[PDB]
Amino acid sequence: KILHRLLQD
Amino acid sequence: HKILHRLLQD
Amino acid sequence: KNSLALSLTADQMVSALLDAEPPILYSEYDPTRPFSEASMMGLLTNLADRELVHMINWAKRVPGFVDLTLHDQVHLLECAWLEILMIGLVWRSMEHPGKLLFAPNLLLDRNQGKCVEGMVEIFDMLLATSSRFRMMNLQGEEFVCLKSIILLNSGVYDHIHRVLDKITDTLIHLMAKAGLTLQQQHQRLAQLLLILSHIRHMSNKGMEHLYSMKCNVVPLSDLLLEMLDAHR
Amino acid sequence: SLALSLTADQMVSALLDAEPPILYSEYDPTRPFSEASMMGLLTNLADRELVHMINWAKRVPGFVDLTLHDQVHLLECAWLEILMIGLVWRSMEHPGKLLFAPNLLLDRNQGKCVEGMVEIFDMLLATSSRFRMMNLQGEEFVCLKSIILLNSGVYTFTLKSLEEKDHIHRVLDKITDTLIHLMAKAGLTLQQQHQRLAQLLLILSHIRHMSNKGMEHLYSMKCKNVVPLSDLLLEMLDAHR
Ligand SMILES: CCC1CCC(=C(c2ccc(O)cc2)c2ccc(O)cc2)CC1
Ligand SMILES: CCC1CCC(=C(c2ccc(O)cc2)c2ccc(O)cc2)CC1
Repeated sequence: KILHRLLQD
Repeated sequence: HKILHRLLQD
Repeated sequence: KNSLALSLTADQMVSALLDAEPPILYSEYDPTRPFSEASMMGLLTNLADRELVHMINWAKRVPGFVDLTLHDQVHLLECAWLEILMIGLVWRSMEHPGKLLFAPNLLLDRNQGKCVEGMVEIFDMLLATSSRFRMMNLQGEEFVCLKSIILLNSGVYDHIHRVLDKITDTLIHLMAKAGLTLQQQHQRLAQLLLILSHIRHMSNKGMEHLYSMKCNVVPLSDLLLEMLDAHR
Repeated sequence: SLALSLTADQMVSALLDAEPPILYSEYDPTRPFSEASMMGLLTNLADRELVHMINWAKRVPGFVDLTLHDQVHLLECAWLEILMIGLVWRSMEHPGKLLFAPNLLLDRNQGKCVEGMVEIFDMLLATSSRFRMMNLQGEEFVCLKSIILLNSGVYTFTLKSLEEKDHIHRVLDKITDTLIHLMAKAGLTLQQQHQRLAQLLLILSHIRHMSNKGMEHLYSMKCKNVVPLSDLLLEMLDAHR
């Protein structure tokens, strides 16, 4: 997911 | 005319 | 012009609400465990329909409610009816973890909550809310306050606002009577009220579900259809 | 946790400095008024706001103590609620108006799309009217927005790992304390503190309702291929089925 990716940054 | 109107009266 | 509700004491407000309480109704005495979409929703529709008649007469006994115009009463009931049904369901399901006591002769679990696309999500939410109320040791006096708040708040968008404040006072009064510290009072108050947001969510999702059942599973009553159509 | 260590004043300071900026839209008065292009502006605006919201959430005390899956869930659940309370907050000083952006002031007449959309619009207006009459403070608003993030999906969630839900409850209790602290500092009596606290939290029920009705329209929108929904917005929307 995009949301999961942005939360990892 | 809703049933709710009638029921709220009596 | 002035409402009797505001002139009531806290104990008077509690007694008025306790006395206004609708009865716990029974479902059909057909022994069958409902698994079919038609059978289960058939039982729930019939139950909710009879509960609604009691709810309407309950609402008129909620202090401040009859002081509103008939059209405002109609509006608040159309807005909150499923919320009110659900918190009642959640309340009487407290002492039955993992189950929903729709009626004393109708306890459903998650397994029956399957079988139909769109239930088990809402079913799980109802269970979590029930479990939450149980862990907080929600009292009957608190429950009737919350249910009344839902009736008056959900479709509120000066009189209602002051009545809502009055019920808030009543909740605090109950917690203080229960021997809670001031810190525990405002914390518990906050916890209770935040659950109302979940109840709102469950109602909205449930309402969507009902429109889907409406567009031809089980025949709805004219009353249910009008309460349903009120949510567009 | 660091959140359970913060004082009420430190909690407020933390939230205040984690505040996202107010973004502009691409609104142009010299452009025609396609209420599908209004939704164009709002979609584009919401999408850019989401990026700031995500980085804002990671600076909400206690949020990053949770697993990535739980962080995702809470944001998926609350994103529109959080956008809407932000919208309502910045629209306070504008009676009858919604301030979507500093360059985008819409009332219910420059309108719309209607029956249903005008309803959501009216509800937002009413909520804003409520914040204004309550004289909602900035410190109270950042508490409320943080409560929504943590509360809106605290249920609706494997096994064993359930003390994380306990941790969320602990942080929520702290924010409750912070709210009361703010009201006490404001000189409100005990009765006035409890009443205002209740009034604030009952508003979250309205914000939840507006989000669900708004989500319905966005799903109704999507399937009609109106606005081109962004990739992130599509994923956030699919979370609500
Ligand atoms: C997960 C399924 C969910 C559907 C909605 C619920 C209903 C419900 C809620 C509380 C009750 O005491 C009685 C009935 C319901 C069902 C059918 C109907 O025509 C009206 C209300 C609660 C359960
Ligand atoms: C009455 C219209 C209503 C529609 C939903 C709202 C939106 C909204 C809310 C808050 C904002 O800061 C920015 C945008 C919105 C619009 C489109 C979209 O793809 C996502 C969110 C609020 C207004």
